[PDB]
Amino acid sequence: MDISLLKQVVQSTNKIALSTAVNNEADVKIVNFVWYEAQPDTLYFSSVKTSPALKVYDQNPDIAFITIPNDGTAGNPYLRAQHVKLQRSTKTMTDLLPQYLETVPNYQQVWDAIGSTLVVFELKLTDLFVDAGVGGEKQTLTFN
Amino acid sequence: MDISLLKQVVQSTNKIALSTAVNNEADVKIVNFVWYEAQPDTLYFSSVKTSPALKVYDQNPDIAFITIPNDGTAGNPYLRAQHVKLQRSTKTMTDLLPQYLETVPNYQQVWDAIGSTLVVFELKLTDLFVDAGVGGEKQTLTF
Repeated sequence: MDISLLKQVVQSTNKIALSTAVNNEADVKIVNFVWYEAQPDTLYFSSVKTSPALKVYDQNPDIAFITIPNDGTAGNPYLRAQHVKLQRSTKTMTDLLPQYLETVPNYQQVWDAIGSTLVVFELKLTDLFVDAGVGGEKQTLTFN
Repeated sequence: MDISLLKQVVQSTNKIALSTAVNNEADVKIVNFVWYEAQPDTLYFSSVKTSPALKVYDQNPDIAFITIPNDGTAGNPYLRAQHVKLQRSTKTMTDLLPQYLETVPNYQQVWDAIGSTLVVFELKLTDLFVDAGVGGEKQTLTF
């Protein structure tokens, strides 16, 4: 399946508003994420193992998200999804760290401070809306 | 109530990640909002009338939001609220348009395209967390 538009948009964001509805309580948090073209249906993020958040996340709820463009990126591009499966990943932060360092400003100091306490989660997509923004195209993708 | 910190933070954002919970299902979308000193417990936003979002809003969802700073804003300020009440407004978009034009780049062209179809909603606050950013004050306002 042709993920070129997804690739166009994901290049200019490194964070999502990640929302939950466990026990019918709305919550939204902004977290950084990383993404790899070989596994295009998956976004990865990490949380501190003592955080109240990681506590909702470990119930493996279905979640919604929307990306936020990097500072300096005009045009309003974004990705948006609901019914996203959420679970702990087999990837570790050691696996993901190069991509974090490449894409998330000042992440080295975060890793150095709290890295050993981070747990990796993955977000598995079914349907995804993709909008390249001003001058660009829009589509939906559905992953198997 | 001293709303000075609120006034300060609210100047550097024009949008929220608006999160809903209905039937244990999550959704989130980023929408523009406007805010007035005279009615400090309320954020206003608008949605075309035929949007499926309205079907969600009609189910009295639980609502949470966080603001997103304007491009170029120093220090990651934000407002954050949970258990927010949504209701239809008696305000129209024509009442709100001045503030939209002041604060939302290029909104005139959105208005010119689809303005007559917009419906105004009010987000009514109980507690609001206000974080002025790095080196800045944090507080919770209770309305």
